Amino acid sequence: DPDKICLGHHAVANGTIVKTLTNEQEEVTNATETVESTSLNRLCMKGRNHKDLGNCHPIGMLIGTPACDLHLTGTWDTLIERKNAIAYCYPGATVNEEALRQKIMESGGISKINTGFTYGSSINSAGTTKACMRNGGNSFYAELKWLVSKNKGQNFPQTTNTYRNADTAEHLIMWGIHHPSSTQEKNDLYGTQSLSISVGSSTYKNNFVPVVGGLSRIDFHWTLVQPGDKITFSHNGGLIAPSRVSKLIGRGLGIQSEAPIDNSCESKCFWRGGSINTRLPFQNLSPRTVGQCPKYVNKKSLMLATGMRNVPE
Amino acid sequence: DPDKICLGHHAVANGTIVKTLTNEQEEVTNATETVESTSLNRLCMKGRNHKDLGNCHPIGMLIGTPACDLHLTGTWDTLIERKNAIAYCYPGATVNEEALRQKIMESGGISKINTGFTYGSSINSAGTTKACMRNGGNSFYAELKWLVSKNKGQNFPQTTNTYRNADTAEHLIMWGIHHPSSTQEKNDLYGTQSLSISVGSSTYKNNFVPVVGLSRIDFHWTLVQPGDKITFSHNGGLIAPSRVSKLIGRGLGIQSEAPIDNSCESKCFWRGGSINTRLPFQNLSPRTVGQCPKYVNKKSLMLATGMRNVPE
Amino acid sequence: DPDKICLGHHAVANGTIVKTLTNEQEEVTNATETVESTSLNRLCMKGRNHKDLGNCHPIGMLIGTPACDLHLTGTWDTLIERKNAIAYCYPGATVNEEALRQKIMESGGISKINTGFTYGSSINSAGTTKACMRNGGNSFYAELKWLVSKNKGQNFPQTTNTYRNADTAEHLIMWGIHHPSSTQEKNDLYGTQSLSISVGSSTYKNNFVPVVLSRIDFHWTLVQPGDKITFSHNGGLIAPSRVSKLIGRGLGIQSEAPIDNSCESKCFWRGGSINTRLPFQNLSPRTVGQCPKYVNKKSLMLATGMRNVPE
Amino acid sequence: GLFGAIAGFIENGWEGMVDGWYGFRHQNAQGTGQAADYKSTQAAIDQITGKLNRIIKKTNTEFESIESEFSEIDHQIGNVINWTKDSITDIWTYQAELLVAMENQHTIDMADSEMLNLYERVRKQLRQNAEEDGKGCFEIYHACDDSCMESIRNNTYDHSQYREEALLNRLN
Amino acid sequence: GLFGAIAGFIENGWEGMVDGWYGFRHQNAQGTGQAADYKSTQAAIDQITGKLNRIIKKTNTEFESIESEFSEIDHQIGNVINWTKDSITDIWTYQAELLVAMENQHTIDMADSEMLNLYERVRKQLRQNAEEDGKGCFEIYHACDDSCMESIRNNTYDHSQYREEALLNRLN
Amino acid sequence: GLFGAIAGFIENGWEGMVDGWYGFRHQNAQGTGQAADYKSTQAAIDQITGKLNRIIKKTNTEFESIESEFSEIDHQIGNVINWTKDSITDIWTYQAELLVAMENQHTIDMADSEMLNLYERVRKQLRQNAEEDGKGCFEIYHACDDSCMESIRNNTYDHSQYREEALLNRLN
Ligand SMILES: CC(=O)N[C@@H]1[C@@H](O)[C@H](O[C@@H]2O[C@H](CO[C@]3(C(=O)O)C[C@H](O)[C@@H](NC(C)=O)[C@H]([C@H](O)[C@H](O)CO)O3)[C@H](O)[C@H](O)[C@H]2O)[C@@H](CO)O[C@H]1O
Ligand SMILES: CC(=O)N[C@H]1[C@H]([C@H](O)[C@H](O)CO)O[C@@](OC[C@H]2O[C@@H](O)[C@H](O)[C@@H](O)[C@H]2O)(C(=O)O)C[C@@H]1O
Ligand SMILES: CC(=O)N[C@H]1[C@H]([C@H](O)[C@H](O)CO)O[C@@](OC[C@H]2O[C@@H](O)[C@H](O)[C@@H](O)[C@H]2O)(C(=O)O)C[C@@H]1O
Ligand SMILES: *[C@@H]1O[C@H](CO)[C@@H](O[C@@H]2O[C@H](CO)[C@@H](O)[C@H](O)[C@H]2NC(C)=O)[C@H](O)[C@H]1NC(C)=O
Ligand SMILES: *[C@@H]1O[C@H](CO)[C@@H](O[C@@H]2O[C@H](CO)[C@@H](O)[C@H](O)[C@H]2NC(C)=O)[C@H](O)[C@H]1NC(C)=O
Ligand SMILES: *[C@@H]1O[C@H](CO)[C@@H](O)[C@H](O)[C@H]1NC(C)=O
Ligand SMILES: *[C@@H]1O[C@H](CO)[C@@H](O)[C@H](O)[C@H]1NC(C)=O
Ligand SMILES: [Ca+2]
Ligand SMILES: [Ca+2]
Repeated sequence: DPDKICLGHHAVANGTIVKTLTNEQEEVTNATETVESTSLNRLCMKGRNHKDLGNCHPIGMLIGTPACDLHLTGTWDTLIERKNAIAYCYPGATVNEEALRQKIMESGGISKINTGFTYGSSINSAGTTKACMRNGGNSFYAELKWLVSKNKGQNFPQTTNTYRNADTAEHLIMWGIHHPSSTQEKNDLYGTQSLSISVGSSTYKNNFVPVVGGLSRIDFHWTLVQPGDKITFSHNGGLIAPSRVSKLIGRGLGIQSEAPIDNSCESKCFWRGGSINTRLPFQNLSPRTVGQCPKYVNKKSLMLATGMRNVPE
Repeated sequence: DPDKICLGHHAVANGTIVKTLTNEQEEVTNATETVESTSLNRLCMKGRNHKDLGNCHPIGMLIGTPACDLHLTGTWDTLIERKNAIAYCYPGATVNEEALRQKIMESGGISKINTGFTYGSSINSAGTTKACMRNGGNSFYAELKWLVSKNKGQNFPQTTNTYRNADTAEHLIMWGIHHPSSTQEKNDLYGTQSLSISVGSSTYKNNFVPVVGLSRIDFHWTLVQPGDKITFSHNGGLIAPSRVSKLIGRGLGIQSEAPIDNSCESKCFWRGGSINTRLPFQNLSPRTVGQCPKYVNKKSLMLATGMRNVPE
Repeated sequence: DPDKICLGHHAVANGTIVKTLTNEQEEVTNATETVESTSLNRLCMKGRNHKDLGNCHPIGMLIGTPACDLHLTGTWDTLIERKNAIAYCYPGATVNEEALRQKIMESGGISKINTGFTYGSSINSAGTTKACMRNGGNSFYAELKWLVSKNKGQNFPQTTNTYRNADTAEHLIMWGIHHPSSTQEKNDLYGTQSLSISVGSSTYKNNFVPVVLSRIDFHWTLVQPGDKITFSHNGGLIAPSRVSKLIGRGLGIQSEAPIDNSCESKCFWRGGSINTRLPFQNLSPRTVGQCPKYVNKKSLMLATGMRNVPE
Repeated sequence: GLFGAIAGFIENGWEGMVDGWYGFRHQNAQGTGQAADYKSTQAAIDQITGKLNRIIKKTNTEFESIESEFSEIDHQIGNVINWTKDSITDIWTYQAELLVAMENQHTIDMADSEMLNLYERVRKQLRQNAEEDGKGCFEIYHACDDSCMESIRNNTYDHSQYREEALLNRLN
Repeated sequence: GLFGAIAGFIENGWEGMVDGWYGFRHQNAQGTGQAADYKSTQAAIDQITGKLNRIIKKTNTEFESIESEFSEIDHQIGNVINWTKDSITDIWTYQAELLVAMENQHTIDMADSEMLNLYERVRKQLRQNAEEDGKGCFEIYHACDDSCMESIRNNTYDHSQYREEALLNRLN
Repeated sequence: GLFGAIAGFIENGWEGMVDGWYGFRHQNAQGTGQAADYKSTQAAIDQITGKLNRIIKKTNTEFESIESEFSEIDHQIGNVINWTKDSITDIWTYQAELLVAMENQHTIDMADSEMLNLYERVRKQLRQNAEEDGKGCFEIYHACDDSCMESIRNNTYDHSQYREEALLNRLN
């Protein structure tokens, strides 16, 4: 008989099923996953000058709610927002609220500048309330002033206050309009006269009238004051005037999540549930992610073959 | 001298041309089309709880225009809107109209809840018009009330109406504002006083003033959240709601001129009709709705289902 | 002692590196670039009836700012807008401004039709301002008219002006609302009466009230063929003397690059033109026209030859 | 092509073969015959069926209208929607063209390979009892009747039975 | 498959070979043995390592939030965002499925080719001293001890030394 | 590579061959020579030319600007456009990289297959008059002058003319 030499390949007992162009059920010797299905339930903030707001809502940084007392000023590359965050201590809401929140979450810091508004002896600029509690006693929004008459029942005087932007970058200015609950409440603070607030700059002009209808509410408005421009507030009661304006510094990564901070680990991809630190190209946790992320796909698994056809004995 | 055995492959007389990575004019034994270029000119509604609105515009369902009397309530998985559909019998339009129309076409049904608005003896709440004909004579938007003074010339009284959202889900409330043609008409209906219709809630707040200048009724709307109240302070000019709407669930909005067909089934629709293909691509229209083949800028793309054809 | 015949393939001394599915550093005999990395710092306008607006902003063409006096009408297939272009001589802005600019930058021309609007002897329709200078003298937007009371302090009379679109295509109508600086100024120009401007057609309705330093804010809408648009006003309206018709289609370009009528191009950007035949490009994601697709890559070499296996 | 059989050393296809994709023609003393190879035919057909299953389908994603058919849209948002739709359409047009071109190239070469695999299988069966003519046929150097031809087609041909007769004829 | 060796003329793989992907199994008077081929094993592994280096990665593009997790967004723009995100997800899902299906097809056929190239290398070494049995083995027509078998595996087998013994055994 | 010829059983390419991609080098009594094969060279070049015609082109879709260069865009709409444009760029960057990587793999292997197909064509031509040396050459067992070498290159070599002489020289 002749001597033999045989060519052959390896194989395994337990193969793995992969998809090819021509076969949905192709057995190979090994394969590896390309779609990540697991996430870390933490915000991995190592190597990031970050700011967890916690109970503070981004809009509360600009107006100065008691919850945001440690977040009036600062710089950051990453800003974390939480669920059920307090923007307003007193009842009310901001006009064009979502656009303001988005602009703050894109920023890389906030700095404050004084308006320098001074009010006459007739006006009481230290108006307070039990809704906004600070340091045990009653207080108000830190960056605003509730203006009322010093003598109860007297007419609030025709006041004019003009902020001037001396900076080379634009400034964000916010104010409030008190809409009293009753006519008796309206007359005690601002008097019997008809109220009318005018706000005017070179790129903005608007009138605001209080409307009478157990607390009241203070609705907020905002605009951008350009470099070398001024904004004039003419009023006679009802205006919650700014003592300071805001300046949004640079850019940063806004994150909205419920996961706790972790400073020991790094990450470049975040979502509502936490961080995604995978090396894989695809992922199926959520379609809403931020940062440098793997791409979202509608797939549980996609196995990439790392071996030949498994042809077992 | 020696015997032969020959290996070979099949061929056909009439081959078909396909594109490869390397060749534009490659002949193969068989091929199949991947781009659909033909549509059924009919809305295939088999296995769908559908509503063809016909002459009714979606907004007309909320306010109750005569043309929408058959579509004031119901449920559906698919809602079909037609061209030149009537929303307003009386002249006017809705503020933020397109956002409302979209919101209705996304829903999967509508139900009506009564406001329970009561008025004084000096207010006539049953105001009608020849523009909104219902049955025989004059009528009005079914879900609203034209409030005017009972005595001609007298001042319309300072009225306060409040609706409380008693349901777990949010409700959609609509109201109108009359804009009289002349100052004579203004005085006859609401009196010589200055008018101011104020609307207020936890979320919403606005004030309206009838301009004076065969007239006009502009409509407005907002969402009332569960538990929250909404107040209407007015002294003439308000077209107040007798009922509010609740949009139930979710559904597919179709805008088309093609007739209904309850025999065929489909998951993809466009203005011209239905696209029933199993093919992955389509060149009929870039504006489609549902689960559709992807639009491409190609007449044909032949996929080879056989070897190279080498005849003769 | 058998004879030989040897099969073989060519090679080159200087091969080129390309990427494959399985190898980053694969050497081949030849390759070619697929990503364009160079741009011409010029607007290649050969074979194009182009309009360089220069100092004129597109919106200024419709209302007739002094800077746009040479661009009030015309036809073009390409419209070039420059940096710091002037739309408004008097203080103010347009509502839905960017929408209006994009609509003008898609057009292939503008023509003008007279409104023919008339006003009584109580109205001074020829109001002018120092902010809008023309021929070394106080003037106004050429396609609009500042209506004020002839006598200072007197009430502006209740006026009605209707424009009918007699053409077979839609017309673009613009107007302004003057918002006076103070109550004194408001009373001087339009009298003590309460002001209200109503604009209404079949497809449009709105009401404007002058807010009471000074600014003229602009508004616009489209009037369809056969339809009428009516202006009812008693002071505050900056009424149109002419309306616009946007003609056909054209390519809008925003750039500071100079024009060159020697070269051709179908793709443009802020920095200039991209004349390449290659499928991809790495200059800018903001391009206009028929362009190669933007990619985040310096180079992608396509092999045009076999593996180079040198001696 | 890649494997050199179809449109290669096999000069042309057979229009007369209607019961298979690949097969055999023979010539012996008795006469001639034709028969299709089932295994190679089905291997090619199953792979193409696999491609059709993957390619001939659509996504299950529910898409709603963002453009009104009967009413106007704001010109800016309409331009953003138009830009996005044209960009998505350019991607799908490019993907569709690449898909089909790539699949057609693979289908043609796959079919070519199954022809060569059948040819190589027969070459190894015959061993030293036949020689290749270069046109896809094997000149068999012994008397090979229909029963013997059937055994080559059915993979039951034993080269040992005819080896002594064949080698003598080959050497001559 | 494409090259006809793995899941082809080689009937099955060897689970006993755990030190390589491809290899030899011999049989002579001295006994039987097994040995992996290093060159062909690494050629296959290096190509698969290249696929993993290219495929297992993400882009460096920084994406910011356009949808609020905790509050409402405008209805019109929210619909446009939903349409756009779903369109982009359909593209990436399609791309990921095509990528993996195409790469798996290539990996399998690449591994098949490396087997065939080892088989063809051995065939040409042996020259006229052996014959193919059709199952991936070569029947060698001379006494080939463990040193002779090692010279076949190490590519130092000189056919001309054993040619005269082999031609006598083959022809009778 | 896949077909095992280029960077395979052929040790290296020839820098001296400038008038073709594939060819022949011979050796006989009259001396040595070189000649390029036209058919296999054009087969490779025409296939590469086809790829260039398909890849080196752009879409004819006219895109307009949706972002102002000289004025501020709405902040909400600007973020959506930025998300969309960066998503579109990631798709095209990915597609460009995959296209060129896939095409380069196919181009290399296509050229390898054309080398193998020329080699296989010559093998079947020579039939039993020559033997493979394993390095891409055929050792011919008869007197083969320049005219006989030309007939091998031109595909008109008749094996039966030299068969008797060649079989005797092979057996020896
Ligand atoms: C607007 C601004 O940037 N600064 C204000 C200064 O312009 C203003 O200075 C006074 O401006 C007066 C302007 O006179 C005209 C004009 O604009 O040319 C005269 C026109 O005939 C009149 N036209 C009509 C149709 O009424 C026009 C118009 O009334 C106003 O523009 C409407 O606001 O005014 C004049 O030149 C004075 O001599 C000059 O002091 C100062 C002081 O008021 O305030 C700045 O805020
Ligand atoms: C600036 C000012 O006037 N602050 C008051 C504040 C406001 O007048 C009020 O919130 C405006 O709506 O009211 C404070 O007292 C609340 C008030 O509530 C009534 O229902 C109750 O009858 C009163 O006894 C009193 O509790 C407040 O804390 O909000 C006082 C504050 O000084
Ligand atoms: C609620 C009410 O007042 N209904 C009136 C209605 C309104 O007064 C009017 O629509 C407000 O603008 O007017 C109705 O009469 C219309 C009127 O039209 C004139 O042109 C015509 O000369 C008159 O004879 C009369 O038809 C109406 O039907 O709209 C009457 C309705 O009772
Ligand atoms: C978005 O694209 C659509 C379709 O191309 C445009 O609609 C067309 O507009 C032109 C006017 O230039 C008409 O000639 C066509 O009849 C329209 N076609 C359809 C199907 O409506 C639309 O104008 C584009 N939108 C914007 C804002 O430019
Ligand atoms: C959209 O993206 C562009 C490009 O990244 C942003 O424009 C840049 O803005 C920064 C300010 O932080 C400037 O320093 C750059 O010079 C700008 N680049 C260009 C090319 O214009 C833009 O800010 C983004 N828009 C929004 C709304 O987020
Ligand atoms: C498949 O199996 C191998 C066995 O060594 C191991 O590296 C891994 O589990 C898989 N391969 C890769 C490259 O991930
Ligand atoms: C967008 O999609 C989300 C998730 O499916 C959905 O809840 C939301 O209602 C959609 N947005 C709009 C505006 O319809
Ligand atoms: Ca457009
Ligand atoms: Ca939606």
